[PDB]
Amino acid sequence: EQPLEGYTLFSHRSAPNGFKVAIVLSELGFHYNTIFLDFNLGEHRAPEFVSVNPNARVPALIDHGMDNLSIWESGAILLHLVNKYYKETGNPLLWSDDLADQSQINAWLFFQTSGHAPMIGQALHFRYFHSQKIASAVERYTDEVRRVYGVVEMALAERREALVMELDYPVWLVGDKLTIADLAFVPWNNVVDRIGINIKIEFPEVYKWTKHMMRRPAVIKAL
Amino acid sequence: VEYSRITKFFQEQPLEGYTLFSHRSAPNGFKVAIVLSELGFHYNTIFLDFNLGEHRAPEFVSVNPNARVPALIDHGMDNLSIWESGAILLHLVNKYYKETGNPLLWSDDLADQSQINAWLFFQTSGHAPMIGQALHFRYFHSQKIASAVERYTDEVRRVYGVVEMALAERREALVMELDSRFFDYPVWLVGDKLTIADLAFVPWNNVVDRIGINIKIEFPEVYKWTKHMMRRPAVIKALRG
Ligand SMILES: N[C@@H](CCC(=O)N[C@@H](CS)C(=O)NCC(=O)O)C(=O)O
Repeated sequence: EQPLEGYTLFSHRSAPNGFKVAIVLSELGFHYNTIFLDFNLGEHRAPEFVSVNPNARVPALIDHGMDNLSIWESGAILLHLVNKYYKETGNPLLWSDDLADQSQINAWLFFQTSGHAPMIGQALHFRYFHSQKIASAVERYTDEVRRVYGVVEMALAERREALVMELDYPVWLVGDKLTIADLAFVPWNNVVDRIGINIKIEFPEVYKWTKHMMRRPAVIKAL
Repeated sequence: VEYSRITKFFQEQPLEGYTLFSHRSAPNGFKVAIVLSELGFHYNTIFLDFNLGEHRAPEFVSVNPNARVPALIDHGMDNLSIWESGAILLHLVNKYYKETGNPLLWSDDLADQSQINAWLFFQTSGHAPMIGQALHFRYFHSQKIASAVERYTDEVRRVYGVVEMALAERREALVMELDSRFFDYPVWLVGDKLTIADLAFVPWNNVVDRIGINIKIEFPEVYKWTKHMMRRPAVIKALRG
């Protein structure tokens, strides 16, 4: 009894990557169900779900309208959603119709899913869940996460500079418009204080940037 | 620190073509070269000397903020600059497609592009990073942490199991599709054709021995999969160049 249209999102109550898909889905006006799996009971490893996501992790998204197509990596899901919306509307919302812009959005998106999220996750593990407490390991990742934020900080700082040379405004990573590249960081920005990173104090531009995204109803509507 | 050489480059950039900033010991650097080669895109490679801090060159950091390799400059597109191996592959297959109409190593169907993307993000997010951490604690950390090594080594084997399970399922599909003597026919991750999804793993598959993983014995399907790709000329030329 699978739906004819719409979407179903598998996630976790604590998953920042799961929230990343919820935000995009709501921002694009797509209709969706949300099934939160309970890891403790190994629902993310049960056959029926590995059939959906071979990697057995959330998020995962079933595009009912597309014959129950399963897209499983959070980054792949975003690319699917913005591609789907552009194709249906002709409007590259949170995306771009220009190939050069697309390459940039993807650059920041891969940077986020591959160099920002994993590092924050390793920082969280060694600090709260490792079988042993090792500071060198915790420091390795908190340091790397700070380097990453320094990268986005420097980027936004230059977008700011450019804007100012154009005599209080929001600045974005690509094409001076909100995109999945910017939204990909939101769920994680909101949790790094758990590893001792105070964005407000340490990364001013990132603080503004993230403040602008948290004030969006579509980002609140699902958080 | 001396990057005068890198600064000179950004003063005189070719009309068109591609310049690739890589490093001889960077698997993702070669992932790009492979695809670049498979698509017939002519490119020159500059191996950044991190020891000399060339990656700190203002002209390089401008083109690529994360100051890490690989990074590709598309001189034909006003010297556009893509800085993530995953974003570089997508740019290449897309550019190739609109220029020829033949989605080589790609797909023209949205559903297939999504499946390819899944495996691509997976390799860049769950594959490469975990192998990186495994190598780090095994050989480069300031101290020895056995548990940290076991953790990432366990994860690298887990992610390989996923690819193995996936390739095994594709195998059975093709077997019970005309039948066995078809136990060594080439199998691919999506659409029964080689795509950037399969190619993304090869440079790294050759590195996992350093962390004690033996693909040929522990992951048979992954082994056949790697060998088929390894015998392609474009591949050989890339890993060799
Ligand atoms: N690269 C993946 C990461 C997926 C991921 O880390 N999922 C977590 C959510 S916190 C999960 O399922 N954790 C359960 C587990 O590790 O057992 C993506 O962005 O989709």
